[PDB]
Amino acid sequence: GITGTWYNQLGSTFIVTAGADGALTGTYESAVGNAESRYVLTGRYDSAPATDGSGTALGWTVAWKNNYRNAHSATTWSGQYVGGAEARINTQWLLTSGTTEANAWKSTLVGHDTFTKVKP
Amino acid sequence: AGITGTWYNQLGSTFIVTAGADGALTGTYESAVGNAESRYVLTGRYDSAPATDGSGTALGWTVAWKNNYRNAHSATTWSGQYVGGAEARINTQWLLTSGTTEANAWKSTLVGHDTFTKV
Amino acid sequence: AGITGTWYNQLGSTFIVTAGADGALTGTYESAVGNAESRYVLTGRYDSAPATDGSGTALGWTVAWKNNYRNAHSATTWSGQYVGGAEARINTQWLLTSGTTEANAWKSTLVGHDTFTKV
Amino acid sequence: GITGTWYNQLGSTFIVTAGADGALTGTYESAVGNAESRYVLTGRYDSAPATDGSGTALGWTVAWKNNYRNAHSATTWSGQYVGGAEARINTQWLLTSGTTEANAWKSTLVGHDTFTKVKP
Ligand SMILES: COC(=O)c1ccc(-c2cccc(-c3ccc(C(=O)OC)cc3)c2NNC(=O)CCCC[C@@H]2SC[C@@H]3NC(=O)N[C@@H]32)cc1
Ligand SMILES: COC(=O)c1ccc(-c2cccc(-c3ccc(C(=O)OC)cc3)c2NNC(=O)CCCC[C@@H]2SC[C@@H]3NC(=O)N[C@@H]32)cc1
Repeated sequence: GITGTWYNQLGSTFIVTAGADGALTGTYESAVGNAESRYVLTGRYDSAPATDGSGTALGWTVAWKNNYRNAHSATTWSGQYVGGAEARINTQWLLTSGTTEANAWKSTLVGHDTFTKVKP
Repeated sequence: AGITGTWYNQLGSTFIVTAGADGALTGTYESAVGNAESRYVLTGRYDSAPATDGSGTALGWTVAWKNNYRNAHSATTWSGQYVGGAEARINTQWLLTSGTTEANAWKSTLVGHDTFTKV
Repeated sequence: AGITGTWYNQLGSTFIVTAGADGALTGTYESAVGNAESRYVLTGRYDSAPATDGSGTALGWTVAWKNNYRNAHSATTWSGQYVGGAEARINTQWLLTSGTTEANAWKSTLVGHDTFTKV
Repeated sequence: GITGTWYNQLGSTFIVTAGADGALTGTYESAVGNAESRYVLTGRYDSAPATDGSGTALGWTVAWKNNYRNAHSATTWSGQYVGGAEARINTQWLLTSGTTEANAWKSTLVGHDTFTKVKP
């Protein structure tokens, strides 16, 4: 299932609980792995996916503020979970920083992360 | 107080949100487009201690397009910033991912942009 | 004739383009923002036999941000559609990738949207 | 170098010439590999990249019309070339279809392709 501990290709750790009715809740950490590296996340997933072999759509957000650091920015990941022997979450993400209006054109980075349950 | 309220976008969609002191966003979304009807749950996060220079407040939220009436097997995330003042706005870009087979994964994700106006 | 001409976007940038019968786009771009000065070469492609229903004409182009004056070690692609008529527009989304090291590759690419008006 | 024959994870083939002053020109084909699968591409690249170990920025466009088929759509790839023993082009792409104004919200797909010179 979705619930568990996931790792992406940057060594970030994504610890998530999937609620019965579609909630995602947990913590997202950089590869450093200490308290300063950890941030709250919340999101949603399709809690009744199709039964035709399709993945399970989901998304979540981290705002990059914790008790140690604030980068004045937020990332959202949008993607799908694929179960089976080597479960995976395949995502694309948007990382928006707070900017002036003049700098808004360079406010948003885009990328892609793939998560598995294999600890590096 | 700034983020909390009712917002409409350029497509006529409805975003009702409460911003909590801990950085939480919670509310409901009604889409003007696509395989959707009635309200959907949303959840997200925002920077609860934004810069006090002249920059926006970063935020994001997710809707999974399942409620008690319909299920589109998909989810949208909006990533953007809130700009306060007399004419408050939230400027976003979004990613809408559908659950797909592996063979269709290459075309799972739509991208676009929405601007919300506070009402 | 429709696409061919001079276009400005919401940031004040200048897009001069010729659309060839074979689907080619060729021209020059002047950016209002970023590490850029004077004109840059652009090249792209468009659908030279678009639908004749009420839909836009798909197109895209690239600028590498190197000319004889400056080099930002980056390139933007715009992907979008042309809508003709008395008030012609090109509505685009864009990706701006910088050359990076491997360690910085995760933050190589900006995304946004530009609307162009024909003048 | 960039000039040569590349393949992505979908088995598409990207045959490109990189001109001295920044032009990219060539053909892009689906995994089917026949005439009907092939389309013209043009783009640009940084013809004087940094010398600090950074990749080479580039982009290109395909409009999905040839003498056989027309999908009324265009893809742009934006990314970077990384040289060395296993050269790679890492990209993100935007695929826009011509739509009515009412359907413009669902006009644009986003994804990512990685290219190598290894023929599947
Ligand atoms: C007023 O002060 C500031 O404005 C300020 C202060 C400190 C730092 C800072 C300094 C060093 C490192 C980070 C950092 C780097 C990476 C990660 C990370 O990947 O966490 C998962 C977290 C923090 C720093 N913060 N940067 C962030 O919080 C943004 C992290 C974005 C990570 C992105 S999300 C998409 C992609 N997927 C990942 O797993 N990671 C990347 C930035 C800004
Ligand atoms: C009036 O008629 C129409 O509107 C019409 C007619 C036929 C078809 C059609 C039918 C079957 C297959 C294709 C097709 C599929 C894939 C590829 C391909 O990947 O080529 C590289 C090309 C064509 C078909 N066309 N589709 C396209 O040309 C779009 C291909 C988009 C491929 C994307 S670019 C990003 C990503 N990276 C790749 O390498 N491939 C994918 C679509 C529309």
